[PDB]
Amino acid sequence: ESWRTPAIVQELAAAGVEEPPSRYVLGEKDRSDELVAAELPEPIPVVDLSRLAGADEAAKLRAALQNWGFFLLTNHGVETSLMDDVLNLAREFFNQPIERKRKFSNLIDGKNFQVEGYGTDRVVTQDQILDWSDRLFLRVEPKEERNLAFWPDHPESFRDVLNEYASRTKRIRDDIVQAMSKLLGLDEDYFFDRLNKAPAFARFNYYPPCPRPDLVFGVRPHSDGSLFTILLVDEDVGGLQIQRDGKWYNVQVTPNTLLINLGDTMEVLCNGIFRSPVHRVVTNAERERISLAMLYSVNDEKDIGPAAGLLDENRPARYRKVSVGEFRAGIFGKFSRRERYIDSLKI
Ligand SMILES: CC(=O)C1=C(O)CCCC1=O
Ligand SMILES: O=C(O)CCC(=O)C(=O)O
Ligand SMILES: [Co+2]
Repeated sequence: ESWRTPAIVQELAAAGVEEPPSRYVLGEKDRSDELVAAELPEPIPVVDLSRLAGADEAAKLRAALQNWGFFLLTNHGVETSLMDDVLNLAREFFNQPIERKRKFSNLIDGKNFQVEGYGTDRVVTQDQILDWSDRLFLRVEPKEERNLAFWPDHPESFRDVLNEYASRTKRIRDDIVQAMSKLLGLDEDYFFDRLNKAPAFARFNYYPPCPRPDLVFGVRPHSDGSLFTILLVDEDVGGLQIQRDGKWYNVQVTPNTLLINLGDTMEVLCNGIFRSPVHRVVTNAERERISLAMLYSVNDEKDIGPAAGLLDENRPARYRKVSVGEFRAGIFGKFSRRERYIDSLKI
């Protein structure tokens, strides 16, 4: 009935909607870059966590973060029965009757929007184009601030399995941080002090099939605002596209592997040594696509700016140092917009 309450896309697709409603249809300029992406000209960066202390993988990790901003993590310790469980339980929640799922809506009373809960992202203006997907957005860290009213009670083991999966990726977070601290020549607890009691979120994305996969986005082109993201996809058939130098490339998170991409917070803190990739998801006609992304932010203690240990005489500050409040407002507000916030920091 109004633009502040957008529809659940899964139920639109399940209805057999003849064509995407105008609220999801892209403009002419945006539609010439999405229907076709190229393949990776260079093979996909892969890192083995079991030998990440070795000198060969560190060079592989450095090349990944400096040339692409993302990499596939293999041999990560997280058991496959756990990765399948958290994915299967996510699928069972999305396949519940809609009236059960609206109890966990992110529109409080069906009216006032908030981030946490089941739905889509914030609709700022009436003519804002919506993504062709829904997501279940939940806070996982710190545990004390967890709102269990939004954690699905059915299937009954969702809360325990998510809690168990989150602790496993948090340890992966700390192992990737220690390795990145060695590539930058910085001390470990520079990041850990900023990760202490820091926010972390779990985003369950559901990408329904679309009747016109050439007119919509599953998720808008964007870069994450976190420090970095740990992504898990359920039998990825395709859809994720990453941008480099204006050119879009297809990337496929193979099963049992975790994709880890850097966010905008890391690019500023490492003074642009490593990059934060702009990425998107495109739909297709037949099959739905489910992914879970673990987003790890920094706390609110230190300003968002290049690490002082990285600003020697040969390489000065390439970004401005900004307060944390001013940073999160820019990231949160520019997600629905075309321009990218972090570019305004470049000096
Ligand atoms: C933490 C933040 O970076 C993320 C969410 O807000 C929405 C999904 C994409 C990403 O931008
Ligand atoms: O669905 C994907 O493959 C990417 C996930 C993503 O971009 C996000 O949730 O921020
Ligand atoms: Co993303």
